[PDB]
Amino acid sequence: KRERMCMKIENDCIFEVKHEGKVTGYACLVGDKVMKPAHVKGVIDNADLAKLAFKKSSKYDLECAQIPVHMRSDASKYTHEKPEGHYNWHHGAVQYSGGRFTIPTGAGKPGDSGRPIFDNKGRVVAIVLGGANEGSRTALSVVTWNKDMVTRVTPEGSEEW
Amino acid sequence: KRERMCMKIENDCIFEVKHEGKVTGYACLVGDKVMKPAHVKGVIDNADLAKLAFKKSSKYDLECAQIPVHMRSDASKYTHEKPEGHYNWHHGAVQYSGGRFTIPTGAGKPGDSGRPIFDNKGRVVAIVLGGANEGSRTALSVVTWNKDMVTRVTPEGSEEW
Amino acid sequence: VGMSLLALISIFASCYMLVAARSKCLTPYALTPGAAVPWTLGILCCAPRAHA
Repeated sequence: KRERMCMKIENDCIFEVKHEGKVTGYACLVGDKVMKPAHVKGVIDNADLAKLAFKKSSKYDLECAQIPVHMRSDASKYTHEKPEGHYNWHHGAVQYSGGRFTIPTGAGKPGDSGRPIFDNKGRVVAIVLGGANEGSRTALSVVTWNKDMVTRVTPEGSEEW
Repeated sequence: KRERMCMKIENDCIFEVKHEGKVTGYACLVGDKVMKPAHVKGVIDNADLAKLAFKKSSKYDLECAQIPVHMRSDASKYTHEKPEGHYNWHHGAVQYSGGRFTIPTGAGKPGDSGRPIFDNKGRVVAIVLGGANEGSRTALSVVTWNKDMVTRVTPEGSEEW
Repeated sequence: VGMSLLALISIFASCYMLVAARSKCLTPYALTPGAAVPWTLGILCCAPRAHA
């Protein structure tokens, strides 16, 4: 049930980014803002999202823009509360312990940047940027939300996917 | 059950306004003040209310006047709390999500302005002014009440009904 | 000519510094679905005058 609704939301809220005919990253519809990591280069596979103006910021490595009015109902819902526990993700389940997003499997691959990390109730919590290979676990270089702030967490050795 | 006394209070707290003989909006009695939104033009289909002095305020798009003494028992009840969830309406149920009033059907049409939005217990929460086509949904542009202030919420792209 | 050129260069540099400071201080609020803090809005004017 949770996987099905997560996939249904992802299909309607995630768009691939094409550069030289190849996928490089994913742009997600969160709240009222299109979001995409800054380091990922390419064009979003959508005519409407193509001509939008993006406010870039290299400090947070993120490009944001205001979504068109006719797509406002096809966007996910967000949250800023991050209690301890487990969260869903398109490649399995992610573990949040002590402020760290860790991937037990190390299944991350370059080109998967921009995939949202989902909450239990289908809400979005954070957006992945890259992973740091710490033994059998992959610490996530992730960007999250405070009440009104964007904070970028970058564990040592992380590389941009 | 809920629809029954909902439309009964609607019957007791909604009067039509007609311009050139055709209905254009609805005026409702909330608390101790008759409310009719300013954008719609016409005359209230009642001798007593048509003779009252309506205070003008184009900033809030609302016209108010103090109800006569003998209509005080036919007025609804008000409140200032807006918990997340679902609320009632003449054309169905409205969804409150992230500070927005949204219509699941998107069947709102011009001439429906001024129809109150009810609570579960029959109290009034806001008044419908217009809507904005969010593709499959429509976000309601409504005027609500804070603890002691009037505030107006208008999503981008909204049109006045 | 030299004095006028120096004055114009200095004033353009100062204006650019003000613009850069405004844009860099105000950018993090456009990456959240949050408010603009009218206290900072009044001192630091922004393109969104009333919307968001």
